[PDB]
Amino acid sequence: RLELPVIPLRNTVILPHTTTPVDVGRAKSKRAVEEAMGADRLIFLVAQRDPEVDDPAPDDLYTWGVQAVVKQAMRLPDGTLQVMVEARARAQVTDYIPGPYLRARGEVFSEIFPIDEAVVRVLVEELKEAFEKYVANHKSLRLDRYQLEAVKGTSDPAMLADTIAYHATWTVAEKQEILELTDLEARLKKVLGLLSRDLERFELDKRVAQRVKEQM
Amino acid sequence: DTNQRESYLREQMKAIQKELGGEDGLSDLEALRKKIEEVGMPEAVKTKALKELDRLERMQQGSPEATVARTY
Repeated sequence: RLELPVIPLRNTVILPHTTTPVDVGRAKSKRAVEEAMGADRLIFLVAQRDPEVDDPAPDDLYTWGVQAVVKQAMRLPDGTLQVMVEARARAQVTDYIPGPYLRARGEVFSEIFPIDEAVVRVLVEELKEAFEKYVANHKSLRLDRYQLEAVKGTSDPAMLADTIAYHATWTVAEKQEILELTDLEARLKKVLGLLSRDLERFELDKRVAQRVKEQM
Repeated sequence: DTNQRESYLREQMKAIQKELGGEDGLSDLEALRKKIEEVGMPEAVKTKALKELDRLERMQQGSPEATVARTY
């Protein structure tokens, strides 16, 4: 168990082996994130219910805590503490002792590692082409294709899959229930089913719009 | 704008009662053509069944005469 300070990200729980942008712009969080980098760069990124809350509360955090490590020692000035991070391991929650700081329990080192490269690579590439056609399909809610810098620059399917999945947006509780899936294949089929269901909800919106048209 | 947004809003009410709306006058629509033959062979009830057969065929949520023919 590792006892580390809590630094929040908005609504996106970091997937295993993810190097994500950071938007921490709270004066009450700069000391905690500097002590997190002062603790040999071991940091928890527990998801928050609010977009960017000022102070933690005993009943205002999401159910997943997770180990992370910080890639750089400096912060990009953009109004927040834009620092480059990395997914070190995974963690869990047992019980809250309220503070501040709210002391959080920890776990042993846990990530995803590739064990197969034929069926895994075919499923990752199927989710990759479905992600390309989904970026072409999520233009109804305006998803850009600057994500192709990251989902194509990488080559390892274990991080290709999580780079495909983190570049989209869905509910937070689904992320809490998809990072319970340590094996990557169930994560692949859950993300591909999410993309297919987004296509189906696009078709359902078009069907009810067609009924509105013939009701006219 | 209040009047015409009310009109288009109940028009989307009709449309969601029609595409994804299974509980409407379309619910009994199959029972109608299923039971036109169980109307009696005397002319009194047979004639009125056949005259409601075509008067019913319009939309059962928005069209006025189609709802009375639908229920009848």
